[PDB]
Amino acid sequence: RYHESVLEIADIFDQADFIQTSDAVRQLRALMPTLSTSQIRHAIERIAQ
Amino acid sequence: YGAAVVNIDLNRDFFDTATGIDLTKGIPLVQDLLVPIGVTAGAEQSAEY
Amino acid sequence: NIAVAHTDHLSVVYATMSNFMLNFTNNFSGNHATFKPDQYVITSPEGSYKPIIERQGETVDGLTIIDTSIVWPILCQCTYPLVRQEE
Repeated sequence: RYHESVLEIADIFDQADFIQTSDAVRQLRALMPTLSTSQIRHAIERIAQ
Repeated sequence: YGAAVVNIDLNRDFFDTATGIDLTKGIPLVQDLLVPIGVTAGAEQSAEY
Repeated sequence: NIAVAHTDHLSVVYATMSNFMLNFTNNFSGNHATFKPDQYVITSPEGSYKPIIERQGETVDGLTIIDTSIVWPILCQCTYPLVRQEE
């Protein structure tokens, strides 16, 4: 009887100084399509460009 | 004395396309950013947003 | 940088492949200790004895020998299909 469910560190570390857990961003991430290092990184190139 | 509907956009004049934001449709919408990987021709919009 | 396409994309082609018509037999079971292949001997009362998986040095075909140096070009310099933002 296993529910192999991922635990959002955010949902086990309410220490605001270093883990934006703002309910508001609590959902922007849910909205996002599974990332990656390449994309997280690519946004940076683009957000910055 | 005619107006029909009065939405509350997001002041297009401030978020000029110098912020790469194509705001017409209703919502923001930058082009190349947190794009998903490995998907058909479209699919790059559920989150273009 | 690589697991993004590698675990997510190589993995599937692999699974689909685990089901190919011919790739029969068994290759593993995730356990390094214990798992030992199953042996098959074509035995015959008339004194025949030719096992299927016999060990006999490097053949001419060119498969027998495994070469681990292949890890680097795959790991360091080999572009991917879903890595740099192809379809």
